[PDB]
Amino acid sequence: KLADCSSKSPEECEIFLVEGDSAGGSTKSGRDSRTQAILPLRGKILNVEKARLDRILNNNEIRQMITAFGTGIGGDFDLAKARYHKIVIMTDADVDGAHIRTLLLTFFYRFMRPLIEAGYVYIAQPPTGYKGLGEMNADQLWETTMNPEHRALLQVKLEDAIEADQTFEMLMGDVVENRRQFIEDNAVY
Amino acid sequence: KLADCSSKSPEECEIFLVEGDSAGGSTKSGRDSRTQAILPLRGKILNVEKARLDRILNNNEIRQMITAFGTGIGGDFDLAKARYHKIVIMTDADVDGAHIRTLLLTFFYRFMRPLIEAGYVYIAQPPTGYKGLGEMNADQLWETTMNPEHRALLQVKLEDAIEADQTFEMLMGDVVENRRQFIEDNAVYA
Amino acid sequence: NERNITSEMRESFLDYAMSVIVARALPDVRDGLKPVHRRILYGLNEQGMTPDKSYKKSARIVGDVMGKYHPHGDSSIYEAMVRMAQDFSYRYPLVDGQGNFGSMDGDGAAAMRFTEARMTKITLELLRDINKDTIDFIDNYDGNEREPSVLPARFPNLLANGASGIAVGMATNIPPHNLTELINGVLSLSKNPDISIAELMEDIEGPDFPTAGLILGKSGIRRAYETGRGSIQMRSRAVIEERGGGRQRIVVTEIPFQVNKARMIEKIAELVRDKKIDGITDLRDETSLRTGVRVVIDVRKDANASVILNNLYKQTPLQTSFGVNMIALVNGRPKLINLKEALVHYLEHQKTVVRRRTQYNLRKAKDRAHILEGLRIALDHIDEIISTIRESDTDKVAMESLQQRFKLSEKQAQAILDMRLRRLTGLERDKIEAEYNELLNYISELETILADEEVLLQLVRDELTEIRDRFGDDRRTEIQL
Amino acid sequence: INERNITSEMRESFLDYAMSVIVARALPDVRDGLKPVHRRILYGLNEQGMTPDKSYKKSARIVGDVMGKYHPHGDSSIYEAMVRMAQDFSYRYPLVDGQGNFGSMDGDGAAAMRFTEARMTKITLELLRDINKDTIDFIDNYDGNEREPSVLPARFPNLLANGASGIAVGMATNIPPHNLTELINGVLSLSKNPDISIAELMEDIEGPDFPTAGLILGKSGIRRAYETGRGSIQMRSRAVIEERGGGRQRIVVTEIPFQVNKARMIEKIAELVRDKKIDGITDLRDETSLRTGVRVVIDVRKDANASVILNNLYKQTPLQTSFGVNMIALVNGRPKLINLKEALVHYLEHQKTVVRRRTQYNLRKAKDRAHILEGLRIALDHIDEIISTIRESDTDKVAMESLQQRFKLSEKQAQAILDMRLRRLTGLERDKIEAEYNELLNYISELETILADEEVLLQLVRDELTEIRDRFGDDRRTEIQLG
DNA sequence: AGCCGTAG
DNA sequence: GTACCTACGGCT
DNA sequence: AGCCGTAG
DNA sequence: GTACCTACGGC
Ligand SMILES: COc1cc([C@@H]2c3cc4c(cc3[C@@H](O[C@@H]3O[C@@H]5CO[C@@H](C)O[C@H]5[C@H](O)[C@H]3O)[C@H]3COC(=O)[C@H]23)OCO4)cc(OC)c1O
Ligand SMILES: [Mn+2]
Ligand SMILES: [Mn+2]
Ligand SMILES: [Mn+2]
Ligand code: NA
Ligand code: NA
Repeated sequence: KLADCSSKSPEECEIFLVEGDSAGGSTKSGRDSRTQAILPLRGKILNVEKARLDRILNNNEIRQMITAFGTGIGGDFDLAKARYHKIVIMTDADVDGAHIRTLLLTFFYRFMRPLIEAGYVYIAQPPTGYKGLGEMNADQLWETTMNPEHRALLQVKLEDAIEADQTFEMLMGDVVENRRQFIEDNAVY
Repeated sequence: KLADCSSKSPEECEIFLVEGDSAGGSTKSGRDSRTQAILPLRGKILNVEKARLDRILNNNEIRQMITAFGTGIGGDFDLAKARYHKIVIMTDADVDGAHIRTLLLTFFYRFMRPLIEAGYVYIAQPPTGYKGLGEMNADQLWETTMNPEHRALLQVKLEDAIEADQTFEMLMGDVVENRRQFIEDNAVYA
Repeated sequence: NERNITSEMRESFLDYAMSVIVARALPDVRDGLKPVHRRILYGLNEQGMTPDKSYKKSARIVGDVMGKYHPHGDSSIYEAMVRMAQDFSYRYPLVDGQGNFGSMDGDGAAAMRFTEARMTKITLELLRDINKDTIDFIDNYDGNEREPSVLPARFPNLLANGASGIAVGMATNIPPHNLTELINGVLSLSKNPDISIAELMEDIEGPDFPTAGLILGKSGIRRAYETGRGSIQMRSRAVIEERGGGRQRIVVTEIPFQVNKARMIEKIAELVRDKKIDGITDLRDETSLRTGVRVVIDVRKDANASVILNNLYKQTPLQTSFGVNMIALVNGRPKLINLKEALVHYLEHQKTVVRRRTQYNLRKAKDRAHILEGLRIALDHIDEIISTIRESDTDKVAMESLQQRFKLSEKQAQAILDMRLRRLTGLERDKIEAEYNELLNYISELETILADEEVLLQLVRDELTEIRDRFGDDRRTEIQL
Repeated sequence: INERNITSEMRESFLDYAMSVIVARALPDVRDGLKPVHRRILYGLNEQGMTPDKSYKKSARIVGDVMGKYHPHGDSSIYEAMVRMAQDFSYRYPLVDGQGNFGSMDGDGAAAMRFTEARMTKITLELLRDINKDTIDFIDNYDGNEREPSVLPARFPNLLANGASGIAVGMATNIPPHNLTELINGVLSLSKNPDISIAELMEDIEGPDFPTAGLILGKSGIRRAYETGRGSIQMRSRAVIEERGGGRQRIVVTEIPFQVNKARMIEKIAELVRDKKIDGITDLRDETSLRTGVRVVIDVRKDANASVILNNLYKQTPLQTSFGVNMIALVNGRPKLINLKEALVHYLEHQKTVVRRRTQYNLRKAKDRAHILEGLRIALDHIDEIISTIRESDTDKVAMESLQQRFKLSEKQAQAILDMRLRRLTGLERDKIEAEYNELLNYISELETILADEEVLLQLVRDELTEIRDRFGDDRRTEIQLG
């Protein structure tokens, strides 16, 4: 599933995590194959906050990301072994895309935290006009979201580890009531 | 994939080979589950006349039919072990349905010939033309094609084995030229 | 530039949570619909898929809905349309399907390219008066279309067909109800705003499942109607009968709502195979389109069949609970509601719909009467009208001269100029006069309704009674005390 | 019907299928160069008003309407056929204008039909031009609820322009694409000489012209294909040898043969290197980008002969691929192996028929309009007596009969008078009616001149073809090198 | 070989 | 085309 | 512990 | 969101 880049110098290499093969094809055609890799996901990915370790380690999508990043996970994580110094989240420009992004960030925070701390995790900013990235032509996906000369990438920053720990547990954990209370308190209709 | 019948007395049991899962569901709802079994086929099936034995025996649709019939194949065929005394071909009343029927008959002639000779192979006659079997309601599929009181089944008959051998080899075999010559000679463009 | 993980998580998760709550998993209290079902039904109306017209291919219906209003996968649209066509899923089906639309055994429908659909007669009542400025239209997802925010819903559909939905931070589980009972309940509420839940339960006995069956007791129903939450015990319809030679059998003819018949049977077979139940000699599904649901459980000679049945209730879905959790969108916000609240919000929607329709009809009739007044002047002075037009070199000059000479408005002069010569015949002349006289009587009838809130409320009652008389049916589920 | 003989059943069911695949699936019509699925998509786009000036429509909506109205088959067959028509690497003159992921040369599929959008290209307007001018025969659709064209007017030679490939029953087809300037020039030359030879036609039509450009080795395969309808054409990638530094070299491939999957061709080169079936390759990279275009780099070992390596790659990989020409098309609803002249002759006959039918339609339409204007002229000249006749009439039928008898009018003329709006009575209308009528009489004589002289009609075909050539004709892409 | 492209 | 993977909550 | 039904 | 069969002809 991984459509890797030519270069083997991780400092200049970027990996784009897209939602499906519909966005994958566009991304593969539009990219700079020398420094940009594409990893198409399979829609909604496993929530590691609700899953046990055996299920996480057996999940094909989670495995594919670990293999592609080349760092290893948890206590065995090695930042020097990172295959890309830019891990770019490029989900579709819809509410489900926002959900996949939360699920991806949950996985990186709980299994690859030093990757966030090193500033390797990014969020792509595609235009609002199209929902599915498959709706976009390869040239417009390049110019607006992948071209380093014109793109606007958001570098994911970790400020407070205690606050982040509580945020991931509340939003993604098994306790429905704290999530329901968060919605009630912050919902703007 | 096989949605078998309650009865285990093959003399009164019938198996309907239906074109697609879309047709399967409605026939399973419309049938008499005591004596009528349903085996759906995922479109175009393997042409055994063009395929070698390993490919035939490794084919999922072919295996499912052998298992369902319970007779075995070729030299190991046993008519007394038939699980149904009626094997009904139920495809769409269109050109692709006609093709699936030729492919099914090719398989029965080359691997289960005594099944044809015993008069166990039938052809269902659903209402002719328009859209497929999935377009039909369960009650209309029952009344027109599955109900023994109103259905019109065609019993497949073998008259000349030499003629049938030549027919299957010409129409379904690997030699394109004899098939092309058959089309040219019999094609009526109207 | 930079983005804090905590801020990113809170914002992205709330955006998704909110969208699932107000725009996916929860039904609106007014029409009882989720966005996908509302878009299907509105789509069916826009495509002219009324019960009198022939069925249309499902893929064409789905493609239009997907493109115009619902930017999601076709399976979500198609499977939602399939559910609305199933008499075992919907207490009052909303879609009329042609082809394989699935079974109680969990068999899927045929591919959308094989099946065909149209509205049911009762769906006309959900859509009735939608183009009479009765409900608010909103912009679609891309701004290229308009879609209804809610349907007029001339029968109480939330409670009639029920709802089930898994959202974020919450879920919903509303059971279906009998339409005769519901409308009678709405009528009683319309005559007494202070009616109690207990009083409403004189009309609404409890849920009424499309699959019939039994409900054990009223305590679970009562708790659910009073608070919006309660556990309802559903039982299959099962009898014990002789089968010959002193042997007996259990015959199941109705199963609990949302229970897959094939999976319930396999669970019984599993229990027998694993010797977790004693006394069963055979298990057959004798169900047919011509006999209805018939599950036979043969009992061993001299074994107590009632003991076996009771064990089946304890160990299989033959007895299933329905966990009521009545969450619906009230003013675009999710809310746990009781029976009275659901009926109150529904009755308010109806009063608003009938008032708006009456206001729309008045404006249109007044506009048409104004045009007919112009046409009547033209017919009364047709020789002078023709001369005025003939002496004008342009359309603009004819317009201004007609307005000036005959004290006509721009709209009246335009209607006169658009008038065809065939409108000057005896029959066509009289048609204009007869339409105008009928319109004047219609205007006063509408003004009478708008001047008296009691007359308006009685019209809501009368229209609900009509729907009750036409679509109301017998109770299916037996509530055993 | 009781019994059925297996031999009779096999012969009838197989012929029914064989015939349907031949005349209604896998083979293109010689006239418009289309198979039923492609014709139904284009007709569908026209009926849905999906012209190049209008915004793109969601692919699922286009496909659903085509499936429901004309093509009772799977949506993937419809959608994937529409996708190919939108690919500039598949179609020499694309027929569909696509918005979104429509696939690549690496065999990547298009995005799901719910994501993509489409409309006609400007050249497709030329395939559909005059379809509603009684130029082609319409037939009943599959269920009798619709009407569909049996063939498109096809105002440019689309069979040869875009080519065709199809696997039928008992036969197949493989027609390569061609250059539109060359084809129209060839049609023009044929129109001035019915006895033109294939060799003479080849002065205009050099050979095939692939959307993927590249090279053709020699004219012998082209000549044989044009003379008989069958021949083998050697296609070569566009490859050069260049320096890369430190005395080292590389092979750079910028164009590949038609219908060759670039990713699959690269994997075959890698496989040869891995299995040591080729000597001298140190690296293999696909440097293709939207900016750079196709760029396949094959690094060569220092002091190794790069030309020897390139020649070995031509022999052992799809870097050199043959195009097996087998020009089978439907001619009078029957499959036929045709030569170049045959294909152009049937195309020119279709154009003569289309332009003649259009001129006949326009004449009938102008004669009908002139007849109506004559009625309106009378009504305006006696408007007071027309109004009185209508006013004294109780019904429409009575007004109709009275107008017909009193003013010597036909049923059509009386109806047009009764349908006339009051605004048509303004002062300058009588002059407009007179001016239109005088112009129409002139138009009628112009049309009658075309229909009376077959040379005038043939010159009009030539003129309209020249216009399309000037507007849509482009440069040759494939280089034909002398072997 | 296995691929081309309309079909189940 | 179909039965699969995934989120999500509340019943069992 | 796996199912209900809209979603990727 | 995904994976995977089959007919058919020619080279
Ligand atoms: C499983 O349920 C049935 C399946 C079928 C077959 C089929 C059979 C398959 C198989 C796949 C298919 C599948 O082909 C796939 O379509 C995909 C459609 O989207 C595009 C993007 O990609 C296509 C794949 O290239 C192709 O492989 C079906 C599509 O339409 C058919 O007729 C195909 O993989 C294994 O065996 C027939 C039936 O009854 C008639 C069935 O009930
Ligand atoms: Mn998506
Ligand atoms: Mn069919
Ligand atoms: Mn599909
Ligand atoms: Na989906
Ligand atoms: Na080669």
